Amino acid sequence: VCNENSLFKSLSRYLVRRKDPELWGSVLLESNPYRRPLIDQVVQTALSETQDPEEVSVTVKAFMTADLPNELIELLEKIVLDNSVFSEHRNLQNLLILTAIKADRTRVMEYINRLD
Amino acid sequence: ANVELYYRAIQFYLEFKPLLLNDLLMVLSPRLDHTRAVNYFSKVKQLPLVKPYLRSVQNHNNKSVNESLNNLFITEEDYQALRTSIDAYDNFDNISLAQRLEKHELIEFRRIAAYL
Repeated sequence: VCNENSLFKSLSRYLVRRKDPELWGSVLLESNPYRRPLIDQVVQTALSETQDPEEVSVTVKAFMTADLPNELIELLEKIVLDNSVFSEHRNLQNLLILTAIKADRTRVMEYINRLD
Repeated sequence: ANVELYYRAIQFYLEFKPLLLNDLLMVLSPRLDHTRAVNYFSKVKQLPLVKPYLRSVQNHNNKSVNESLNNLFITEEDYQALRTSIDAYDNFDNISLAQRLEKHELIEFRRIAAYL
């Protein structure tokens, strides 16, 4: 029903509640052209709640396991990076630098320069 | 998120409404590829017009910041504020700076050459 017509923020909410990475892999299988608009909705909606990194971890697992490549995850990285509840580094900056490696882009410099 | 937006809009206002652009440059501060912007302004030579924002973000102590202020002073031929600036940060060489000053025709400024 959703992709048919909806603001899929609610769908995310279902996801960010129903912790089912396999359900992501269902959502995330790249043959859906509408996979782009929905991820464009998640790149801001998923961050709204920000209570505990459970679904965060789960969705980044889904990303790396479905191999969500550069240009896709680093979005998540930087957005959760800047001034969130999470100023800690639970593999956060670490996968950040890993993506920096998989990216090899000048951005890495200032990323360091903000990293601690 | 994506930033090409910024470049397009600024190129426009540059071309159309720089009076309406300056302010915006300030408003778009936090997340920025500042150095690419300053390279672009070098290309457009109108960095002296965007000087306010420059003096604003002066804090971050980047090579770009340095060279910007330096050439602005060269063109400007100021020393007092130049003294302040050069003392404010360190992330830049001074050899070429000494080369500039050694013929500055102004021992007052060549005094600063000796200082550095």
